[PDB]
Amino acid sequence: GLKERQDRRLGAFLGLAVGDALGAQVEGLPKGTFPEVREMKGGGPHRLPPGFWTDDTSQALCLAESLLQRGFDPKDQMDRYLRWYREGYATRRALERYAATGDPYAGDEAGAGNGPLMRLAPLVLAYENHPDLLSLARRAARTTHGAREALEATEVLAWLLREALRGAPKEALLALEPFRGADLHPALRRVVEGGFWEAPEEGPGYAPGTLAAALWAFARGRDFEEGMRLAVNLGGDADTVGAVYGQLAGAYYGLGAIPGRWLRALHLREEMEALALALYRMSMAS
Ligand SMILES: [Mg+2]
Ligand SMILES: [Mg+2]
Repeated sequence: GLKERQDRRLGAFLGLAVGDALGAQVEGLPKGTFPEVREMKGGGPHRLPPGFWTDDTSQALCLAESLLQRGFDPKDQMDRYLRWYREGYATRRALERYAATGDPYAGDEAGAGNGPLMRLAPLVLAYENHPDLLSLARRAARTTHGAREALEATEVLAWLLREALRGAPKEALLALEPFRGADLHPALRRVVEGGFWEAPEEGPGYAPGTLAAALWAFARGRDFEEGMRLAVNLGGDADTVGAVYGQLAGAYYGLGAIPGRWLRALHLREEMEALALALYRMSMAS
């Protein structure tokens, strides 16, 4: 029913933040050099309070607000990212490029990072049914990243989230059928063809690698919690691997499957729930 369906959208959005917050605790740490992370303790290189997240969730929130206030508007997305960037003390370059030229698609070919993946969920929640969803995802990535593999990885995640929200089984999600044999960057091609079945040696910042790490954690985890712990304990760019895993696993398992203690400790939990529901209602209208 309605509740079950809403649960998936709320799960994907909140899961993103939960993963960001948990992973942030061990960001930059080499795999296997620290005790297993299992709870929201805060910490990390930014000495975050428990349940607090990073730029991953910040951008996701900005994108969410942009979509709700004016549909798909990359210019407005960048106005918001820039406004958040300046109030704070590859992406910074994209923002300054936009500030100087007015070009909203300020990503360059050097941007192959995972930034476009960490903030994706909001777009799929609101434009789930749009026939050009994958194209909108590419445009959303292009605002800050322009490398072929980053754009394609974003399209793959957009597909994954849409299918997961629609109830597709784990086996179908991991099979990535529409991408099999597709003309993709070699690195991403290796991921789609099964590269993710092997455990990563660390949490990668490279888009294809981040996607592969999230897919691995999703494949091996039997529930949201188990998969999330697998993802963040890879260390490295754990906040982002955690955020990507969170989006996919959140849409798949639903909000009700995410540990209550993680959600209760999450900063701006209620504001995100409101945004997720607003975005979902938006996908059912116009
Ligand atoms: Mg981050
Ligand atoms: Mg990160």
